[PDB]
Amino acid sequence: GHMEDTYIEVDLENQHMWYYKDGKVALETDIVSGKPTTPTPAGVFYVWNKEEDATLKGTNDDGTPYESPVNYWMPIDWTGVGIHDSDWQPEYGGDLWKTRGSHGCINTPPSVMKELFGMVEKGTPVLVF
Ligand SMILES: *C(=O)[C@@H]([C@@H]1NC(C(=O)O)=C(S[C@@H]2CN[C@H](C(=O)Nc3cccc(C(=O)O)c3)C2)[C@@H]1C)[C@@H](C)O
Repeated sequence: GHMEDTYIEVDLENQHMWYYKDGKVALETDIVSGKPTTPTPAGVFYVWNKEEDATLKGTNDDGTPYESPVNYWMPIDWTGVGIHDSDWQPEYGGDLWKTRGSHGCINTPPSVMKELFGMVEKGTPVLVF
């Protein structure tokens, strides 16, 4: 269980992302989670911050630091993951995460994770599964 019924939610299996307001969604979007080599965990993560013109930095699973200046970012925790809008990725659908192999988190459409930033609040829960 997480909070009142509001949260970001994803389904990697089904490569689809959501926002949830009212236990129902605010967002419905198609995504791509992280690559098979370094899979996404799915379960319960947390947007304790929603972002605008964020930058997805860090280090690759290889030890190769990176950046991805994102329009909208939810730096979620304890899992490494992070849901975000992805203007750089033109695909979302059936399993891209394996073929396109994008890092470890969920690559959400630029149009939706904005909405998100607009509905989710610092403290909203994040899910992928
Ligand atoms: C979505 O993919 C999201 C982030 N991508 C990555 C990623 O690893 O590329 C993660 S996991 C996160 C990345 N930064 C940490 C990490 O792996 N550090 C690391 C890894 C290997 C070696 C070193 C080192 O030598 O210091 C460090 C964990 C995350 C889902 C957004 C932000 O792009």
